[PDB]
Amino acid sequence: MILGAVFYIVFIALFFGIAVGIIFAIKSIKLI
Amino acid sequence: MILGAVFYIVFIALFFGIAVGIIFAIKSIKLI
Amino acid sequence: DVPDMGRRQFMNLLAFGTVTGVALGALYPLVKYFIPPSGGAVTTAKDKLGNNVKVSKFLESHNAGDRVLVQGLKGDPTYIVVESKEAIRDYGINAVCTHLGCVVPWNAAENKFKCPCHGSQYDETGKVIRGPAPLSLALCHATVQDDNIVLTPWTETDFRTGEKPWWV
Amino acid sequence: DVPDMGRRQFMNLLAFGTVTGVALGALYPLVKYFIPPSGGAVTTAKDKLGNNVKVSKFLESHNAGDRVLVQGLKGDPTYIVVESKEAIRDYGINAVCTHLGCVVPWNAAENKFKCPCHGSQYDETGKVIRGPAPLSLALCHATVQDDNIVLTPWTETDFRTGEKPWWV
Amino acid sequence: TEEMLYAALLSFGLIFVGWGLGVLLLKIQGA
Amino acid sequence: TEEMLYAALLSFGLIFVGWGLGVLLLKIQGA
Amino acid sequence: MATLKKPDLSDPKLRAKLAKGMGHNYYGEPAWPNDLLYVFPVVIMGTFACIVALSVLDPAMVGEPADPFATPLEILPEWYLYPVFQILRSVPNKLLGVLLMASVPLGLILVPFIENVNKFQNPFRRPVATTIFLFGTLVTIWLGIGATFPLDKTLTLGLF
Amino acid sequence: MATLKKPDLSDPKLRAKLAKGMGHNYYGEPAWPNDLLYVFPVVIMGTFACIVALSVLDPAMVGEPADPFATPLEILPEWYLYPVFQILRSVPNKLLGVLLMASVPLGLILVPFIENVNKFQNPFRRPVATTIFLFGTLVTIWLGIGATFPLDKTLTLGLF
Amino acid sequence: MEIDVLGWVALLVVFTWSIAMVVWGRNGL
Amino acid sequence: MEIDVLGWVALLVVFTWSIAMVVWGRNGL
Amino acid sequence: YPFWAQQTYPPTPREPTGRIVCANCHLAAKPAEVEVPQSVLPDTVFKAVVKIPYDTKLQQVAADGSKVGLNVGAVLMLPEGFKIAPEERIPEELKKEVGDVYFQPYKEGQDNVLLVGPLPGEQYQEIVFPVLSPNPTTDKNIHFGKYAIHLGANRGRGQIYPTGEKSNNNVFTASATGTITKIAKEEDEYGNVKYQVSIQTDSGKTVVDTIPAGPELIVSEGQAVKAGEALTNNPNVGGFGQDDTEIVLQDPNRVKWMIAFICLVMLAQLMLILKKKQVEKVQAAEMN
Amino acid sequence: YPFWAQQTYPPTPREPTGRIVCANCHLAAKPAEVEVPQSVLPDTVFKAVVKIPYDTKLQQVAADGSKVGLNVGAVLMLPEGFKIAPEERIPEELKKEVGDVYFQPYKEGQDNVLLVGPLPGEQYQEIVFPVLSPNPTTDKNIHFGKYAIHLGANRGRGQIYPTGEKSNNNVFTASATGTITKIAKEEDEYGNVKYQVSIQTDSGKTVVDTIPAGPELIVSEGQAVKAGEALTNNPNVGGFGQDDTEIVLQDPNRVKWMIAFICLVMLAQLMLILKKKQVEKVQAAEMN
Amino acid sequence: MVEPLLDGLVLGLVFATLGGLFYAAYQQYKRPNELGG
Amino acid sequence: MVEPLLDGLVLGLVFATLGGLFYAAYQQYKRPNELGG
Amino acid sequence: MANVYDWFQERLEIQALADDVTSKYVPPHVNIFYCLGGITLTCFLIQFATGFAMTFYYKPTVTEAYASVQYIMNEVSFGWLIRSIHRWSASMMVLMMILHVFRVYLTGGFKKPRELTWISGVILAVITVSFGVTGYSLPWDQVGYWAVKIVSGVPEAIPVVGVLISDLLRGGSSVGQATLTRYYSAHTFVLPWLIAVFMLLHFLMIRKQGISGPL
Amino acid sequence: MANVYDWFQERLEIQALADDVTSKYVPPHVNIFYCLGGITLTCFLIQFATGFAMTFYYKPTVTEAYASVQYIMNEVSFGWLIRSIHRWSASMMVLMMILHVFRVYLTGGFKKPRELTWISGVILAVITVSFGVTGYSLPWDQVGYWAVKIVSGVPEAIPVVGVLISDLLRGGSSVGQATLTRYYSAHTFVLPWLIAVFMLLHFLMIRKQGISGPL
Ligand code: HEM
Ligand code: HEM
Ligand SMILES: CC1=C(/C=C/C(C)=C\C=C\C(C)=C\C=C\C=C(C)\C=C\C=C(C)\C=C\C2=C(C)CCCC2(C)C)C(C)(C)CCC1
Repeated sequence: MILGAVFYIVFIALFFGIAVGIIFAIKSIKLI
Repeated sequence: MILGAVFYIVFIALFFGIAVGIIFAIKSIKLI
Repeated sequence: DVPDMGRRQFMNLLAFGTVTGVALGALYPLVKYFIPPSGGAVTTAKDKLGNNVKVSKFLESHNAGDRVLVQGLKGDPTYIVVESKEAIRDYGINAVCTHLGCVVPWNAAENKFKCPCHGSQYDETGKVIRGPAPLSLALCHATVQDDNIVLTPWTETDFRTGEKPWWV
Repeated sequence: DVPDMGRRQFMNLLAFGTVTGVALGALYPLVKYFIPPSGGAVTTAKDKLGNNVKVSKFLESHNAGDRVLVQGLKGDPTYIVVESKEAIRDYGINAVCTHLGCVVPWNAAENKFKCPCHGSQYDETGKVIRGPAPLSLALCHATVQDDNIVLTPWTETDFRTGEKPWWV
Repeated sequence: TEEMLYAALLSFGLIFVGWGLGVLLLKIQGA
Repeated sequence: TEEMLYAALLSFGLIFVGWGLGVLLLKIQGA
Repeated sequence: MATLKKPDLSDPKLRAKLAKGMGHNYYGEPAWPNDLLYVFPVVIMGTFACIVALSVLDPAMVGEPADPFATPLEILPEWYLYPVFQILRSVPNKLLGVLLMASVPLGLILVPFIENVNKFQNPFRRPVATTIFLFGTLVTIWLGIGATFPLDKTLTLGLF
Repeated sequence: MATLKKPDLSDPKLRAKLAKGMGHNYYGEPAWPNDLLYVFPVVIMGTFACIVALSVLDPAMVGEPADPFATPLEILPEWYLYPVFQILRSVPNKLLGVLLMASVPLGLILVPFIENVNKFQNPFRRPVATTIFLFGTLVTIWLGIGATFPLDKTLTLGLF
Repeated sequence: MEIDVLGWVALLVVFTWSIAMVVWGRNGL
Repeated sequence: MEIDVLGWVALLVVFTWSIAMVVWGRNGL
Repeated sequence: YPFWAQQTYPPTPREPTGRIVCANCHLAAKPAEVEVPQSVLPDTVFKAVVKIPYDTKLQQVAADGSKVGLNVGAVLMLPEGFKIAPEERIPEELKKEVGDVYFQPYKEGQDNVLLVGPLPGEQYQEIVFPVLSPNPTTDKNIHFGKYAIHLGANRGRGQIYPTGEKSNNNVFTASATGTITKIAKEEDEYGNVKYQVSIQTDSGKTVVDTIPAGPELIVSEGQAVKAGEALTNNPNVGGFGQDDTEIVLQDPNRVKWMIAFICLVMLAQLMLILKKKQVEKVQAAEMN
Repeated sequence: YPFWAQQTYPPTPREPTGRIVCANCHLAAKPAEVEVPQSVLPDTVFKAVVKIPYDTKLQQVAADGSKVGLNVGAVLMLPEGFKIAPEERIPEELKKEVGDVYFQPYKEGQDNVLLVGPLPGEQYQEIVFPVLSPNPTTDKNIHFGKYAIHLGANRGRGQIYPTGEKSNNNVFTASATGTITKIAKEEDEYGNVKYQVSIQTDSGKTVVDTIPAGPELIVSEGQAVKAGEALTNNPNVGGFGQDDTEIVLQDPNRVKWMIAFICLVMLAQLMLILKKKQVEKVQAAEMN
Repeated sequence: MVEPLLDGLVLGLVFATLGGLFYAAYQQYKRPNELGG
Repeated sequence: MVEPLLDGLVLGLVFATLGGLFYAAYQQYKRPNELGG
Repeated sequence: MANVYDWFQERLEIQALADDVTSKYVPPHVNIFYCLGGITLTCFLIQFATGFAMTFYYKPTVTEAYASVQYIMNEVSFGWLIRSIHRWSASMMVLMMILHVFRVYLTGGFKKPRELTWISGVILAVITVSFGVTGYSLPWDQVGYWAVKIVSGVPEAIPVVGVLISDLLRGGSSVGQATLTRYYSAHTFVLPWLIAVFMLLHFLMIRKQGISGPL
Repeated sequence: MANVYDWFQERLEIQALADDVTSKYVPPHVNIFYCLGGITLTCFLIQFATGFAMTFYYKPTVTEAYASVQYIMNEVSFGWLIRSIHRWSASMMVLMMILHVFRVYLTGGFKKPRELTWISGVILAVITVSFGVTGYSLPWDQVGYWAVKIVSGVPEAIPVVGVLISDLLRGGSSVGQATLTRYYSAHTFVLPWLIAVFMLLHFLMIRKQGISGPL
């Protein structure tokens, strides 16, 4: 459970990361 | 062949008969 | 001069009546088609593998209290009880529980068959003890003939309940 | 202030590119699924019924000029000629006509195999004599071993035409 | 090969007989 | 019967996590 | 912002439909691209991905070969059939339980007719309904779990 | 009399279609009852009755069980495959005959494009077409019969 | 052994009669 | 013996992320 | 002969390919037809005509060497439960068309597979079989349906004996290659003429080649045409045929109800067209 | 005992119904659990815990009559190619949890069907099996997949001997009906106490009824409760259990590519939603 | 095999149909228009 | 058998869904109309 | 009553449907041969019924296929009829179709706006032939077996893929059980769906553009 | 090029189609739960593909059914995957469907003009369950076999017909080969067609009347 919970938080946090990151990379080269 | 041809002529003639017949039975009791 | 309503309805009925005629004509053989061919069209017991239970070393390798299944009639699985002075009981107890058709196991503990499916139960000859199974297990006549076993339709009356055999 | 055409096309390509990504990903195992499992994964002749032609009274009950089919390799039907001083010819002639795959009958009259399907023909060892069959019949190595028959891939060259065995 | 001849013969010819017969009905009725 | 508990627990709860996470994206973007 | 179009309530043809109970795809955010092209493949992909994942992690078992002479003790229908199966074994009358089975579809057919007395959608504005529903939903989950259990702790669910 | 409705050639919407090559179900006798209700069941019943009759008088045979080691001499595809089968055995090149096979569909696909040079329907007002057709139809019937024959009286059809 | 023949005649008669009834039915061709 | 666990986590993460992307995608509920 | 097929190939005259063992020895090829009715009711006597055509006013080579006419043979294969009609039941003209043929079954029990001949060419261009249709109503593994009939018919003596030796109604090759030496013309007190020939030089070469009498020779003196060839011409004016056909063992009940249904249909069509006409009428009052 | 199952039912401990032959002699019923992991990689040592719970501080009837504690037995059925881990490979804590158990195979070759016990109740409430997963990559009729595991676990001595005779850990009936006559209390120099009882009047009636020591009697003097009944009470505090479970023999390649695909997906979803946002923008310039 | 009855059935209808087709094309090519295209 | 993972999956989603359903019904029953029915 | 028509009319605008059918007229250049299409269809619907009928007794297994066909003829009530009808209506579908093509051509109905209708037709034809070829070999009789052996081999002529194609076609290097399994799927599951999709197009385009014009 | 869009636009009025899709809007009371329907469908399409996939290896014969399933798992490339997906997506279809019903109800979407949409839905549900029940027993394993034995017996309770019904259901008095044959026809041929007809109605009526209104 503990290990799963770690990997899980990292996994999303990681993708949540990619998302936010690529909004702004996409927003502040004015593609969005 | 001969027998078939007889039965055949009779068969249609018979139904051709019913058809014509029932037009007029139907026409001269004014259903048509 | 022009046919009145009710004269159409007459010519409707006629055409659409004879058409239905054709439709039913065609449907009939089709319905008969889907209704399976009856094997009842126009006895000897059998083993799981399909072998004709020879009574010689059946009497031997099974003991007393023992009761082992056997292809009955309609090929239905039918218990055959080994008696405590082992010859065969006269009659075999058809195993198909009477509720929805699971093969009923003999629980030699509570001496009593019990359907594993929904919970019906039976006594040591068949007679229903619980439900949702309506009636009791079927039966048959088991002889020793040609040293196979010969099962016959239990045509006589239900020796456990009195009157009619609900099955035959 | 509002993204220009060509910046949409960039975000089109990106999304519709990665989607295709998923689609192909999913398609792949499915295509592999329909492609049959290879039996080649990781010899002894056989009869119609599937029995291992024992050479003892095969040599006997078949004569000389006689040539009877036998489950070859890939289970393909393979003639085996009985020689006029009967031991076995070294090699078996695979029966599958090379056009579209009918089993070719030996016409002992015109001494010459003839595909009944479209009309191809072959000589008394295999070599193509007519069409629409492109190449000639395949072959193999037939020994007497353990008193069955052992067929082996004809790996060497086509002794009837010179160079390459078109099949192996 | 006569089972065939009858069949070609008749499939062809009976077409014209049914046609004629229909046309005929039409005349006795008045189109 | 614990293979189940995890499954009920998680199917239920992770819904709220994805919801929250989405809402969150919305805030950092400005709806 | 989102992206929106308000109902043109001055449109006779729209109003004529709102009247009948169905003008509702005339106003809102545009169906295309917005949902169809862009968020659909999201839903379809997610649906698929969860199924593949589940299929890899907890693949399909293969059971024993059928045996005409041997009914497996512990034999159960699929899960969506527990409730009905439960019923069928806590109703000593064979024929009765079968009708109780049939009345699930038949009953569900009759719902739109009954509940048509009024014409509310929101369940808060329809007490009686929302209640008989919650009661049914509950009884159904109850009967369902009941099948997981041994025959006679089944209804009591083992706690009374 | 029959029953008829002439084209309203004053209807912009109709004319607009006649222009495009398709106003033709706007004028004539009414499709219903006239044909659909009354003469259809005639066609459908007749179709069915001839098939039943044929099926009773000349029922289906059952052949020998398949034998991997024994190709039946006198083996033929169905009749609608004779022509192609004929071709396949009078073209010593394997791969060629296969393309000749394929070109029957492919060719037929290309007909509307080619014949679109002009826009006549009646075949009398299109000589070249009607001719290559009659020629094909004939060659096809020829190749078809050819398969009924022994391999080498096949093309000559046995009379030259 | 010629109900066998009345047999085939039935076929020829529906073929014919069906065509005939279509043509009649649609003042047809 | 816990790629077996990363394994299940992948599932939980698409379930979560798919919901999350729908809600985000449609300013959703 | 038909009975040699039996002798050599006991369980059946045809192989899985549909061929018929006869063609193993009668290597020539002339046509064979088989007409039977399209349908037979059950338990009925009907005719099955096997035709074995060949030019009547020509002759062939006999055993010794003579020049005799020739006979026709045939194996017919009828479907299960078909058999030659019991003679009480064969009508009169039929008895006559059939003649003095012996309808010998291919093996004990197989009454639906009949050997026939040798018979003399000129009376038996055509061979009538009076056969009787089985009855599904009584024999209960016989069904109504369509079933196949197979003919193999021969005429003129063959090319190989049950022993394996060649006959004299074929042509002979030449063994090896070389220049021909001698054309004798033996005729010992028994086993008559025996043209003896041989070849040479090349390499070793002296092998002897006997050629039974009856054939021609059209290879003369000198010569050296090569590895086994030509020297004899083809005496064989005989040959084997094959045919196959369909026959429907029909149940009159099937036919009766089919005829009933048809009539119900034609009737229902007429009834519809009449209805249409009656509508074309009420319609012409809506034009005006 | 586990080894009596083997003795009496040699080819397998379970019948086609899934029952397990044990329950033929241990007629009581208490729960049995079996936990194992949800998935095991191939060629891996993992734990399989068999639980056989019962109230520790109570006791039962021994053979003679005493009042002894009790032991736990069990047959576990693992799937094909599973077997007890080679001890070199069992890690340390595991060795300890397992204890002094003898993992006796049900028959020669069947290393995946393990008999176990009799062991003493109080240390073996729970029984660890250190087992090793097979490897489809090497043994080539072993495949990745989900497979069933079957437990039958007992505790407390049983009710019937391999000979057929009853034990003393059950209750006794009464043979026939009548009024009870005598309650003796034998104890010959060997085979100790032996309460002897009998019944009567009715009709004939005198049949004798011995009842081994260990049970109670709660039928007293006088009495006549009828055809075989009551007289003993139930000594048995034992009983048999059963469980079944699933285990997935997983291939890490399957998992790896599944994780890869998922990521490709989440990525493609994000990429679409981003695209939508970029469209909601070009759209807000079409409102105004 | 070759199914004689069916094969004759084909040809019969093929020729009969091509015939009636060209004949209806003619009947039209000589009585044209009617109604205004 | 009983497929624990699936059975928990059901309940989890059933309850979660009924929940969100009534909750969206509420969120609406208290912020009504918007736009004019 | 409680007017039923009204019930449906409130909700689904049932009238529109009727008004759409009764607003269509059939011009006078439309003759009997404009039936060949509807008949080819009628022949198919018969295939669909009798076909499905036979799925209740036919066994797509090399051990039982032939025997089961025998069962249908001999033992199943009206089985001889259902199957004979299937066989005849198969041939009449292919035929009526050929005739349907003849007209279309000699009517120039494939021209101008309708070349897609013609294209789809050509596909329907290829499908219909595939129905034939696959069904032919299901009895696993001698003729049907050797048919499979031949046609399965034809794609091997094609150079790069061909073999790969043929193996999909027959489920291995050689005809066998795999082949019957796949031909059965083809005949009873794949081709019915394909043929419905394409009949649906054919018909939709026809209803849209109406019948071709006069000659 | 030679404008392709124009090509189609001349003939089929392709634009109309587009204009019909892009003229539709989705109101704000439509939330995530308005997906449960499209997901239940998505789950089905997956059934349709993986199902058909398995028709290329599955053998509906008591001798070979069980063995062939084993073949799919063990020997067919990705067979384990295709079949596991079939099994999971079956359960997720039934589930997502139940959820889809929950919403509809607690949204009053079955009311007023849309009671036929609801009725059709109830039929889709009965069909979908029949898919389940029939598929369950195709492996001819122990659980599946006894399932068939039970459900086939249920109709016998019904008094006049019942038995006659059950015999059609199982192809005789007893479960056996006939039963597998018919259950196979049901699962792979009948129920897909039925479920398409009724999904077609469901969807047509939805497109006609649009989504229900706000709360
Ligand atoms: C005398 C008999 C028939 C004639 C003269 C005929 C003629 C026609 C015509 C002219 C059309 C084009 C309709 C239009 O322009 O709107 C058509 C279409 C069609 N026909 Fe018939 N046909 C006949 C029989 C049948 C039969 C028996 C069927 C059986 C199902 C059938 C099924 C169809 C179908 C499915 C279409 C699709 C096009 C549409 O829906 O508009 N036809 N036919
Ligand atoms: C966020 C996801 C989804 C939402 C919010 C949603 C919502 C809706 C709505 C509001 C309608 C009614 C349309 C109207 O009023 O005109 C509808 C219909 C429909 N939906 Fe979706 N849906 C979703 C996902 C899906 C998916 C993934 C599919 C997959 C095929 C699908 C297939 C359908 C179908 C076939 C209809 C038939 C009614 C019509 O054609 O108008 N939906 N959905
Ligand atoms: C696969 C998938 C899917 C499916 C899903 C499902 C199967 C389900 C879900 C469902 C969900 C989505 C659920 C939800 C729920 C929620 C809830 C249950 C709610 C609750 C809350 C509360 C209770 C509230 C509180 C409050 C507030 C917030 C404010 C006001 C006040 C108060 C306090 C009241 C989706 C579609 C996602 C997408 C794709 C993928």
